[PDB]
Amino acid sequence: RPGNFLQSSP
Amino acid sequence: PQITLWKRPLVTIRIGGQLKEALLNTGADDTVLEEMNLPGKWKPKMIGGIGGFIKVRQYDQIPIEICGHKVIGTVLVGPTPVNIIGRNLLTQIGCTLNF
Amino acid sequence: PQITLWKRPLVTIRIGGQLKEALLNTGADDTVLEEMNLPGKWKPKMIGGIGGFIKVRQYDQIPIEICGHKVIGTVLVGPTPVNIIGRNLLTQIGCTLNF
Repeated sequence: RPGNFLQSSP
Repeated sequence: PQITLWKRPLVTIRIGGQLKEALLNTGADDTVLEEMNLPGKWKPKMIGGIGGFIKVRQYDQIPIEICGHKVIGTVLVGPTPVNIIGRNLLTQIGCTLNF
Repeated sequence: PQITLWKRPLVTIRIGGQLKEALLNTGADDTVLEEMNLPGKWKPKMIGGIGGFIKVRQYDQIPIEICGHKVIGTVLVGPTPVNIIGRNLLTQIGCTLNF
């Protein structure tokens, strides 16, 4: 179950 | 509204007049939606997360409503496990973190 | 404070006596810090997000000061791309989302 939705766009 | 963080801050969004649950995500630069057959021109993009990168389709100038608040901007579509509203749209709806 | 989201919400934290920069991340259940030493016992865990799963060390009941507010709770340590403060500690410092 994924839980850590850090997201970065280059 | 005010949203506490005891639970995942999930809200209803409207994209294409059709309704989804999405996570208000201050840790996301961009808005990423679960795979959907959205019409329109797109460009390929790779986005990074906790575990590595995934490939997504980048759609520009897409209208979207977040908990009643209208926005318009870039939406990424790809194999995310959750719909994510990122800072590009959180700013448009005047969302802040407060403590 | 009230923090807008036109830039990444990075704040200074102090943990195990040391100052670091970390991202306030409403899209994270847990707090995950870049590789570092922390005192005491840990247990191996895995966590996931965009791009998949990583292995971390779980430290319990760790004091951490976040932008001047005290928290004591679970801190994960591993190969995260950035230090992340997740909801487990955001709740302790009274953080809400507001729009």
